[PDB]
Order: sequence, then C-alpha cells, then structure tokens
Amino acid sequence: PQRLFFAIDLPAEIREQIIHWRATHFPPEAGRPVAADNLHLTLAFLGEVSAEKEKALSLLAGRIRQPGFTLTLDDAGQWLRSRVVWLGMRQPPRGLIQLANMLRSQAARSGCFQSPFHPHITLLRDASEAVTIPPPGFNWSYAVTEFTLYASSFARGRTRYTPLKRWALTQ
Repeated sequence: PQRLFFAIDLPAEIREQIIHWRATHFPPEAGRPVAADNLHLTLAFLGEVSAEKEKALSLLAGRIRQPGFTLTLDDAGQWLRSRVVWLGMRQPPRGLIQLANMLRSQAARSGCFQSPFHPHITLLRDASEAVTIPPPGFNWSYAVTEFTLYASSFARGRTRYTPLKRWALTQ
C-alpha cells in the first residue's frame, strides 16, 4: 500500500534554471527549498493506494490518448495557507487541463478523494512569511512528452519520489 500520484516532470535544463533563480531571489529564511530533482507538477494525488487499486488506476491511465503539449512557465506566487511558493501558468494549456481532469475523474471514480485543479510547481515549502514574488526567468518553456505515476515515501525527514510507470502523450 503506497502513497501515489501522477505528475509531469521538467527537463534537467529547466530545473537547473529554476533553482538558480530560486537561490537568486529567495534568501534561506524564505522557506525550505524543494530539491531540484523533486520539482514536478502534480496532475492527480491518489493518497494511499492498495496494489489492486494501483493496477486498476494504471490500466485506466493507459486509456488516455492525449496529444503532447508545450508548457511555458510565466507565473509565480505564494499560497500562505499551505505555506508554499510555486511556479505556474497564467493560462495553462488545454492539453494539461484535459489530462489532469481525466486522471482526477478516473481517480474519483475509483474512490480516491479529490475535491479544483490548480497546476503548479512548488519551489519552497514551509514558507510562512509573505515574500516578494518576481516573475519567473525567461523562456522556461518545454514540450511535455509523457506523464508518470510516482510513489511517495518519507524517510528520514526527507520526501522521496519513485517513478513506477510512464505513459507517452501522442504526437
């Protein structure tokens, strides 16, 4: 029984620019930085999932026939209630919203509690103070080619993400 979620990943090049930007614009006291390799955009969080339910949800995810799409990170902000600082998009691509909505619907149909989708990439956690939010860096834009089912585990004091399955988008 594992804590699962579907997510979209970032090319190493973009991840590197994001952490250089983050270091440049937020002092250590602004919050706890998410490790560069852990940067991602969650599509659907499934919570704890049995091996049997995982197999079923995976089969459903394999039904998805979604065209590849381009993701351009033009927005950033802070949500004080969950105490995170994130990167996002002013107008998320239709393909992203469609993919997330399908996976959340599949999850909901399968008894994995959901809720509205606000796609974002969390850069800092435990950000309890309002900080100045600069625009993101220039040209953080890339083709999304697939999505991935991850298992999340926590030890020790650290969150670890293990990829379980990937599904290509069409093109």
